[PDB]
Amino acid sequence: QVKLQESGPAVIKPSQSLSLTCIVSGFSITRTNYCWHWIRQAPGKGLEWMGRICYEGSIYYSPSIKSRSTISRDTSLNKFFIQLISVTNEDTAMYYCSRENHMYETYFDVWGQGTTVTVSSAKTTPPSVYPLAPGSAAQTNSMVTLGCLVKGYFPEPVTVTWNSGSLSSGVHTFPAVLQSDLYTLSSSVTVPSSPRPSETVTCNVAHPASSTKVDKKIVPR
Amino acid sequence: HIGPGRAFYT
Amino acid sequence: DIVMTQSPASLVVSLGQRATISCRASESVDSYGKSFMHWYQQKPGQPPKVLIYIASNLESGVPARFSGSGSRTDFTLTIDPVEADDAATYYCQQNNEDPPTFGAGTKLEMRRADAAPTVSIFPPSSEQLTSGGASVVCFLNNFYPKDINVKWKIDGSERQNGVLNSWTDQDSKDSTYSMSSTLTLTKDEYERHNSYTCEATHKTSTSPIVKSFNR
Repeated sequence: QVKLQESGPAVIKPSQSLSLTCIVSGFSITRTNYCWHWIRQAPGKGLEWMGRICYEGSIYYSPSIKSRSTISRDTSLNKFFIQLISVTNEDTAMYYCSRENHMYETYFDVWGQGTTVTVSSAKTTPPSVYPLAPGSAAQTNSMVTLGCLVKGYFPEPVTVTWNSGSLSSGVHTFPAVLQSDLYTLSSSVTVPSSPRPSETVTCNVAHPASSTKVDKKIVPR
Repeated sequence: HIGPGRAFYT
Repeated sequence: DIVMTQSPASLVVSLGQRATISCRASESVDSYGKSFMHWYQQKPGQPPKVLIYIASNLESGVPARFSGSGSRTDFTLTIDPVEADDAATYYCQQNNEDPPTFGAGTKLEMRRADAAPTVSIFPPSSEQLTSGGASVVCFLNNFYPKDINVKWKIDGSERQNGVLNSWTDQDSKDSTYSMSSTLTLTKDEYERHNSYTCEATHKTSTSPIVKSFNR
Protein backbone atom coordinates (compact mmCIF):
# COMPACT_ATOMS: atom_id res chain seq x y z
CA GLN A 1 0.00 0.00 0.00
CA VAL A 2 1.83 3.40 0.65
CA LYS A 3 5.69 3.48 0.71
CA LEU A 4 7.95 6.47 1.12
CA GLN A 5 11.72 6.14 0.35
CA GLU A 6 14.17 8.90 1.03
CA SER A 7 17.27 8.96 -1.20
CA GLY A 8 20.26 11.19 -1.01
CA PRO A 9 24.06 11.31 -0.87
CA ALA A 10 25.69 9.64 2.17
CA VAL A 11 28.22 12.34 2.47
CA ILE A 12 28.63 15.81 1.37
CA LYS A 13 31.40 18.46 1.64
CA PRO A 14 30.68 21.42 3.90
CA SER A 15 29.18 24.40 2.16
CA GLN A 16 27.45 22.57 -0.71
CA SER A 17 23.81 21.88 -1.51
CA LEU A 18 22.07 19.00 0.19
CA SER A 19 19.17 17.84 -2.00
CA LEU A 20 17.04 15.04 -0.83
CA THR A 21 14.22 13.25 -2.62
CA CYS A 22 11.21 11.61 -1.07
CA ILE A 23 9.43 9.09 -3.30
CA VAL A 24 5.77 8.51 -2.43
CA SER A 25 4.74 5.23 -3.82
CA GLY A 26 1.42 3.61 -4.12
CA PHE A 27 -0.53 6.77 -3.39
CA SER A 28 -0.31 10.13 -5.18
CA ILE A 29 1.20 13.35 -4.00
CA THR A 30 -2.02 15.14 -5.17
CA ARG A 31 -4.90 13.17 -3.55
CA THR A 32 -6.61 15.96 -1.73
CA ASN A 33 -6.07 16.78 1.90
CA TYR A 34 -2.67 15.26 2.34
CA CYS A 35 0.27 17.50 2.86
CA TRP A 36 3.78 15.94 2.54
CA HIS A 37 6.39 16.86 5.15
CA TRP A 38 10.21 16.70 5.69
CA ILE A 39 11.54 15.96 9.17
CA ARG A 40 15.16 15.62 10.10
CA GLN A 41 16.61 14.34 13.48
CA ALA A 42 20.23 15.32 14.19
CA PRO A 43 21.91 12.18 16.03
CA GLY A 44 20.95 11.82 19.71
CA LYS A 45 18.46 14.74 19.36
CA GLY A 46 14.78 15.35 18.74
CA LEU A 47 12.74 15.33 15.61
CA GLU A 48 12.77 18.80 13.98
CA TRP A 49 10.24 19.87 11.43
CA MET A 50 11.51 21.33 8.28
CA GLY A 51 8.69 22.11 6.03
CA ARG A 52 5.61 20.67 4.18
CA ILE A 53 4.24 20.78 0.70
CA CYS A 54 0.49 20.18 0.60
CA TYR A 55 -1.08 18.06 -2.20
CA GLU A 56 -2.15 21.14 -4.12
CA GLY A 57 1.32 22.90 -4.05
CA SER A 58 1.13 25.24 -0.88
CA ILE A 59 4.64 25.06 0.71
CA TYR A 60 5.59 26.05 4.20
CA TYR A 61 9.04 26.25 5.78
CA SER A 62 10.46 26.30 9.34
CA PRO A 63 12.07 29.68 9.86
CA SER A 64 15.80 28.60 10.17
CA ILE A 65 15.42 26.70 6.99
CA LYS A 66 13.36 29.38 5.20
CA SER A 67 16.24 31.30 3.66
CA ARG A 68 18.34 28.33 2.73
CA SER A 69 15.73 26.02 1.52
CA THR A 70 13.62 25.08 -1.35
CA ILE A 71 10.96 22.57 -1.31
CA SER A 72 9.72 21.61 -4.84
CA ARG A 73 7.68 18.58 -6.10
CA ASP A 74 7.37 16.60 -9.40
CA THR A 75 3.75 15.76 -9.91
CA SER A 76 4.42 13.40 -12.79
CA LEU A 77 6.95 11.20 -10.99
CA ASN A 78 5.22 11.32 -7.73
CA LYS A 79 8.16 12.56 -5.70
CA PHE A 80 9.09 15.71 -3.74
CA PHE A 81 12.41 17.24 -2.72
CA ILE A 82 14.25 19.58 -0.53
CA GLN A 83 17.38 21.57 -1.02
CA LEU A 84 19.48 22.73 1.90
CA ILE A 85 22.07 25.27 0.71
CA SER A 86 25.44 25.67 2.41
CA VAL A 87 25.27 22.75 4.70
CA THR A 88 27.41 22.61 7.88
CA ASN A 89 27.83 19.86 10.51
CA GLU A 90 24.43 20.73 11.96
CA ASP A 91 22.95 19.36 8.77
CA THR A 92 24.31 15.93 9.60
CA ALA A 93 21.20 14.08 10.46
CA MET A 94 18.61 11.49 9.62
CA TYR A 95 16.08 12.83 7.20
CA TYR A 96 12.60 11.48 6.96
CA CYS A 97 9.54 12.34 4.74
CA SER A 98 6.12 11.58 6.06
CA ARG A 99 2.42 12.07 5.21
CA GLU A 100 -0.29 14.07 6.94
CA ASN A 101 -4.11 14.13 6.51
CA HIS A 102 -4.41 17.81 6.98
CA MET A 103 -8.15 18.09 6.84
CA TYR A 104 -9.32 15.28 9.10
CA GLU A 105 -6.42 14.21 11.34
CA THR A 106 -3.44 16.47 11.70
CA TYR A 107 -0.86 13.69 12.31
CA PHE A 108 2.02 12.05 10.58
CA ASP A 109 0.77 8.60 9.75
CA VAL A 110 3.35 7.19 7.23
CA TRP A 111 7.10 7.87 7.45
CA GLY A 112 9.96 6.66 5.16
CA GLN A 113 12.94 4.79 6.79
CA GLY A 114 15.05 7.91 6.53
CA THR A 115 18.49 8.28 4.98
CA THR A 116 21.38 9.45 6.86
CA VAL A 117 23.54 12.34 5.73
CA THR A 118 27.03 13.17 6.98
CA VAL A 119 28.46 16.54 6.08
CA SER A 120 32.24 15.96 6.18
CA SER A 121 35.33 16.46 4.16
CA ALA A 122 36.41 12.80 4.76
CA LYS A 123 36.59 10.03 2.14
CA THR A 124 34.05 7.26 1.98
CA THR A 125 36.23 4.25 2.71
CA PRO A 126 34.83 0.68 2.51
CA PRO A 127 34.80 -1.80 5.44
CA SER A 128 37.07 -4.77 6.36
CA VAL A 129 35.00 -7.69 7.75
CA TYR A 130 36.88 -9.97 10.12
CA PRO A 131 35.33 -13.20 11.46
CA LEU A 132 35.43 -13.77 15.24
CA ALA A 133 35.74 -17.32 15.91
CA PRO A 134 36.17 -18.54 19.49
CA GLY A 135 39.77 -18.81 19.94
CA SER A 136 40.17 -22.54 20.46
CA ALA A 137 37.24 -23.58 22.84
CA ALA A 138 34.47 -26.19 22.18
CA GLN A 139 32.35 -27.95 24.96
CA THR A 140 31.53 -24.45 26.11
CA ASN A 141 28.10 -25.22 27.67
CA SER A 142 25.30 -25.57 24.95
CA MET A 143 25.78 -22.14 23.28
CA VAL A 144 28.64 -20.50 21.20
CA THR A 145 28.91 -16.83 20.48
CA LEU A 146 30.59 -15.86 17.20
CA GLY A 147 30.82 -12.38 15.69
CA CYS A 148 32.04 -10.04 12.96
CA LEU A 149 34.37 -7.16 13.21
CA VAL A 150 33.56 -4.45 10.66
CA LYS A 151 36.56 -2.12 10.89
CA GLY A 152 37.44 1.19 9.28
CA TYR A 153 34.57 2.24 6.91
CA PHE A 154 33.06 5.86 6.45
CA PRO A 155 30.30 7.40 6.26
CA GLU A 156 27.81 5.52 8.45
CA PRO A 157 25.73 3.27 7.96
CA VAL A 158 26.28 -0.43 7.61
CA THR A 159 23.80 -3.20 7.45
CA VAL A 160 24.93 -6.50 8.85
CA THR A 161 22.82 -9.67 8.99
CA TRP A 162 23.52 -13.21 9.93
CA ASN A 163 23.00 -15.97 7.41
CA SER A 164 21.05 -13.45 5.28
CA GLY A 165 18.41 -12.73 7.81
CA SER A 166 17.84 -16.39 8.85
CA LEU A 167 19.48 -16.09 12.22
CA SER A 168 17.27 -13.54 13.89
CA SER A 169 17.75 -14.47 17.55
CA GLY A 170 20.95 -14.06 19.48
CA VAL A 171 22.19 -11.30 17.36
CA HIS A 172 23.53 -8.02 18.79
CA THR A 173 24.92 -5.34 16.63
CA PHE A 174 26.82 -2.57 18.40
CA PRO A 175 26.86 1.12 17.46
CA ALA A 176 29.53 2.27 15.21
CA VAL A 177 32.20 4.24 17.12
CA LEU A 178 34.82 6.67 15.66
CA GLN A 179 38.60 6.23 15.34
CA SER A 180 39.48 9.60 13.84
CA ASP A 181 37.21 9.82 10.94
CA LEU A 182 36.87 6.12 10.63
CA TYR A 183 34.24 3.79 12.04
CA THR A 184 34.53 0.37 13.72
CA LEU A 185 31.47 -1.81 14.45
CA SER A 186 30.88 -5.33 15.65
CA SER A 187 28.00 -7.83 15.82
CA SER A 188 27.61 -11.10 17.69
CA VAL A 189 25.32 -14.12 17.30
CA THR A 190 24.90 -16.78 20.00
CA VAL A 191 23.90 -20.16 18.57
CA PRO A 192 23.55 -23.72 20.22
CA SER A 193 26.96 -25.45 19.88
CA SER A 194 25.89 -27.97 17.28
CA PRO A 195 24.91 -25.91 14.18
CA ARG A 196 28.37 -24.13 14.48
CA PRO A 197 30.72 -25.73 13.40
CA SER A 198 28.42 -28.38 11.82
CA GLU A 199 26.16 -25.90 10.04
CA THR A 200 27.31 -22.69 8.40
CA VAL A 201 27.14 -19.31 10.08
CA THR A 202 27.96 -16.23 7.96
CA CYS A 203 27.71 -12.55 8.62
CA ASN A 204 26.71 -10.40 5.73
CA VAL A 205 27.79 -6.75 5.82
CA ALA A 206 26.85 -4.12 3.27
CA HIS A 207 28.14 -0.68 3.23
CA PRO A 208 26.05 1.02 0.61
CA ALA A 209 27.99 4.33 0.41
CA SER A 210 30.74 2.27 -1.36
CA SER A 211 28.63 -0.65 -2.63
CA THR A 212 30.68 -3.05 -0.78
CA LYS A 213 28.73 -6.18 0.21
CA VAL A 214 30.83 -9.06 1.73
CA ASP A 215 29.81 -12.41 3.24
CA LYS A 216 32.13 -14.04 5.81
CA LYS A 217 31.69 -17.50 7.08
CA ILE A 218 32.95 -18.04 10.53
CA VAL A 219 35.12 -21.06 10.26
CA PRO A 220 36.79 -22.57 13.46
CA ARG A 221 40.26 -21.45 14.27
CA HIS B 1 -5.80 30.70 10.95
CA ILE B 2 -5.17 27.57 12.97
CA GLY B 3 -6.40 24.08 12.94
CA PRO B 4 -6.91 21.52 10.22
CA GLY B 5 -7.08 22.64 6.74
CA ARG B 6 -4.97 25.71 7.81
CA ALA B 7 -2.51 25.10 4.97
CA PHE B 8 -4.74 25.12 1.98
CA TYR B 9 -7.25 27.53 3.46
CA THR B 10 -7.48 29.38 0.15
CA ASP C 1 5.15 28.32 17.14
CA ILE C 2 4.18 26.90 20.48
CA VAL C 3 6.86 25.47 22.45
CA MET C 4 6.19 21.98 23.66
CA THR C 5 7.70 21.11 26.96
CA GLN C 6 7.97 17.47 27.84
CA SER C 7 8.95 16.36 31.27
CA PRO C 8 10.66 14.24 32.61
CA ALA C 9 13.53 14.24 30.27
CA SER C 10 14.16 10.57 31.16
CA LEU C 11 12.90 8.01 33.61
CA VAL C 12 13.35 4.43 34.76
CA VAL C 13 10.24 2.52 35.41
CA SER C 14 10.01 -1.22 36.40
CA LEU C 15 7.89 -3.77 34.52
CA GLY C 16 4.16 -3.80 35.39
CA GLN C 17 4.50 -0.23 36.65
CA ARG C 18 3.24 3.09 35.54
CA ALA C 19 4.97 5.81 33.77
CA THR C 20 3.53 9.22 33.24
CA ILE C 21 5.04 11.48 30.63
CA SER C 22 3.68 15.08 30.40
CA CYS C 23 3.78 17.65 27.62
CA ARG C 24 2.93 21.27 28.03
CA ALA C 25 2.26 23.72 25.29
CA SER C 26 2.98 27.48 25.66
CA GLU C 27 -0.43 28.29 24.19
CA SER C 28 -3.51 26.40 23.42
CA VAL C 29 -3.39 23.85 20.85
CA ASP C 30 -7.16 23.78 20.50
CA SER C 31 -9.55 24.37 17.64
CA TYR C 32 -13.04 22.90 16.63
CA GLY C 33 -13.05 21.98 20.28
CA LYS C 34 -10.37 19.23 19.78
CA SER C 35 -6.72 19.36 20.99
CA PHE C 36 -4.54 18.95 18.10
CA MET C 37 -1.54 17.43 19.70
CA HIS C 38 -0.32 13.90 19.25
CA TRP C 39 2.19 11.52 20.91
CA TYR C 40 4.72 9.42 19.00
CA GLN C 41 7.03 6.59 20.07
CA GLN C 42 10.42 5.98 18.42
CA LYS C 43 12.12 2.73 19.19
CA PRO C 44 15.80 3.27 18.20
CA GLY C 45 16.46 3.54 14.46
CA GLN C 46 12.76 3.34 13.75
CA PRO C 47 10.75 6.25 12.45
CA PRO C 48 8.46 7.69 15.07
CA LYS C 49 5.20 5.65 15.34
CA VAL C 50 2.03 7.45 16.17
CA LEU C 51 0.58 6.21 19.43
CA ILE C 52 -2.14 8.70 20.22
CA TYR C 53 -3.68 11.40 18.17
CA ILE C 54 -5.80 14.33 18.82
CA ALA C 55 -4.94 14.18 22.45
CA SER C 56 -7.06 11.09 23.51
CA ASN C 57 -7.64 8.88 20.48
CA LEU C 58 -5.75 5.73 20.28
CA GLU C 59 -4.22 4.64 17.00
CA SER C 60 -5.02 1.20 15.78
CA GLY C 61 -2.85 -1.49 17.05
CA VAL C 62 -1.50 0.57 19.98
CA PRO C 63 -2.39 -1.51 23.11
CA ALA C 64 -4.88 -0.70 25.87
CA ARG C 65 -2.26 0.42 28.13
CA PHE C 66 -1.61 3.76 26.48
CA SER C 67 -3.69 6.64 27.76
CA GLY C 68 -4.04 9.96 26.16
CA SER C 69 -5.34 12.71 28.40
CA GLY C 70 -5.49 16.49 28.83
CA SER C 71 -6.47 19.69 27.07
CA ARG C 72 -5.61 23.26 26.12
CA THR C 73 -2.03 23.36 27.42
CA ASP C 74 -1.78 20.31 29.69
CA PHE C 75 -1.41 16.82 28.27
CA THR C 76 -0.45 13.41 29.82
CA LEU C 77 0.60 10.07 28.18
CA THR C 78 0.35 7.31 30.68
CA ILE C 79 1.63 3.81 30.02
CA ASP C 80 0.53 1.29 32.68
CA PRO C 81 1.53 -1.52 32.95
CA VAL C 82 4.77 -0.72 31.40
CA GLU C 83 6.44 -3.67 29.67
CA ALA C 84 9.43 -4.63 27.60
CA ASP C 85 8.66 -3.01 24.37
CA ASP C 86 8.07 0.47 25.74
CA ALA C 87 11.79 1.02 26.13
CA ALA C 88 11.74 3.99 23.70
CA THR C 89 11.59 7.75 23.30
CA TYR C 90 8.22 9.40 23.28
CA TYR C 91 7.56 12.79 21.66
CA CYS C 92 4.50 14.93 21.69
CA GLN C 93 3.79 17.26 18.81
CA GLN C 94 1.26 19.96 18.26
CA ASN C 95 0.02 20.64 14.79
CA ASN C 96 -2.65 23.25 15.49
CA GLU C 97 -0.59 26.16 14.08
CA ASP C 98 2.47 26.92 12.13
CA PRO C 99 5.05 25.84 12.30
CA PRO C 100 4.12 22.59 13.93
CA THR C 101 6.51 21.69 16.81
CA PHE C 102 7.71 18.59 18.74
CA GLY C 103 8.61 18.00 22.32
CA ALA C 104 12.18 17.29 23.17
CA GLY C 105 11.48 13.60 23.82
CA THR C 106 11.38 11.58 26.96
CA LYS C 107 13.43 8.49 27.09
CA LEU C 108 11.75 5.57 28.92
CA GLU C 109 14.32 3.01 30.07
CA MET C 110 13.00 0.39 32.17
CA ARG C 111 13.64 -1.89 35.06
CA ARG C 112 14.18 -5.53 35.40
CA ALA C 113 16.03 -7.96 37.59
CA ASP C 114 19.71 -7.55 37.53
CA ALA C 115 21.28 -10.00 35.08
CA ALA C 116 25.03 -10.65 34.89
CA PRO C 117 27.14 -10.50 31.71
CA THR C 118 27.98 -13.55 29.47
CA VAL C 119 31.41 -12.41 28.43
CA SER C 120 33.21 -13.91 25.35
CA ILE C 121 36.81 -13.07 24.18
CA PHE C 122 37.94 -13.56 20.68
CA PRO C 123 41.48 -13.33 19.42
CA PRO C 124 42.49 -11.64 16.08
CA SER C 125 41.20 -13.13 12.80
CA SER C 126 44.09 -14.21 10.56
CA GLU C 127 42.99 -11.74 7.95
CA GLN C 128 43.66 -8.79 10.16
CA LEU C 129 46.98 -10.03 11.31
CA THR C 130 48.01 -10.47 7.69
CA SER C 131 47.25 -6.79 7.29
CA GLY C 132 49.59 -5.87 10.15
CA GLY C 133 46.75 -5.05 12.60
CA ALA C 134 45.43 -6.96 15.65
CA SER C 135 42.02 -6.44 17.44
CA VAL C 136 41.11 -8.47 20.48
CA VAL C 137 37.39 -8.45 21.22
CA CYS C 138 35.36 -9.01 24.27
CA PHE C 139 31.60 -9.22 24.24
CA LEU C 140 29.86 -8.60 27.44
CA ASN C 141 26.47 -9.74 26.55
CA ASN C 142 23.08 -9.63 28.01
CA PHE C 143 23.24 -7.86 31.36
CA TYR C 144 21.22 -5.50 33.55
CA PRO C 145 21.98 -2.85 34.55
CA LYS C 146 24.26 -1.01 32.13
CA ASP C 147 27.05 0.20 34.38
CA ILE C 148 29.72 -2.25 33.89
CA ASN C 149 33.43 -1.77 33.98
CA VAL C 150 35.84 -3.55 31.72
CA LYS C 151 39.45 -4.02 32.32
CA TRP C 152 41.76 -4.95 29.59
CA LYS C 153 44.57 -6.84 31.14
CA ILE C 154 47.11 -8.05 28.65
CA ASP C 155 50.19 -9.88 30.32
CA GLY C 156 49.44 -8.68 33.84
CA SER C 157 49.23 -5.13 32.47
CA GLU C 158 45.98 -3.21 32.05
CA ARG C 159 46.49 -1.69 28.57
CA GLN C 160 45.10 1.49 29.53
CA ASN C 161 44.25 2.70 26.03
CA GLY C 162 43.81 1.46 22.45
CA VAL C 163 40.35 0.27 23.44
CA LEU C 164 36.81 0.94 22.06
CA ASN C 165 33.55 0.68 23.81
CA SER C 166 29.97 0.44 22.40
CA TRP C 167 26.74 -0.49 24.33
CA THR C 168 23.47 -1.56 22.73
CA ASP C 169 20.33 0.11 23.66
CA GLN C 170 18.03 -1.75 25.85
CA ASP C 171 16.57 -4.83 24.42
CA SER C 172 12.87 -4.64 23.63
CA LYS C 173 12.22 -8.28 24.66
CA ASP C 174 14.33 -8.93 27.79
CA SER C 175 15.26 -5.30 28.67
CA THR C 176 19.00 -5.99 28.81
CA TYR C 177 22.06 -4.19 27.60
CA SER C 178 25.17 -5.64 26.01
CA MET C 179 28.51 -4.00 25.12
CA SER C 180 31.66 -4.70 23.28
CA SER C 181 35.27 -3.85 23.84
CA THR C 182 37.81 -3.85 21.16
CA LEU C 183 41.38 -3.72 22.16
CA THR C 184 43.35 -2.86 19.14
CA LEU C 185 47.05 -3.52 18.80
CA THR C 186 49.74 -3.48 16.23
CA LYS C 187 50.49 -7.07 14.86
CA ASP C 188 53.99 -7.08 16.44
CA GLU C 189 52.69 -5.54 19.65
CA TYR C 190 50.31 -8.39 19.83
CA GLU C 191 53.03 -10.54 18.61
CA ARG C 192 55.12 -9.84 21.70
CA HIS C 193 52.77 -10.98 24.52
CA ASN C 194 51.18 -14.36 25.57
CA SER C 195 47.98 -13.18 27.45
CA TYR C 196 45.10 -10.91 26.98
CA THR C 197 42.13 -10.56 29.26
CA CYS C 198 38.99 -8.65 29.85
CA GLU C 199 37.74 -8.29 33.27
CA ALA C 200 34.19 -7.25 33.50
CA THR C 201 33.35 -5.92 37.01
CA HIS C 202 29.63 -5.27 37.59
CA LYS C 203 27.02 -5.27 40.32
CA THR C 204 25.79 -8.83 39.90
CA SER C 205 29.11 -10.42 40.85
CA THR C 206 31.61 -8.76 43.17
CA SER C 207 34.29 -10.96 41.62
CA PRO C 208 35.43 -9.60 38.22
CA ILE C 209 34.54 -11.89 35.44
CA VAL C 210 37.75 -12.71 33.88
CA LYS C 211 38.22 -14.38 30.50
CA SER C 212 41.55 -14.69 28.70
CA PHE C 213 43.66 -16.52 26.16
CA ASN C 214 47.23 -17.43 25.01
CA ARG C 215 48.44 -15.03 22.26
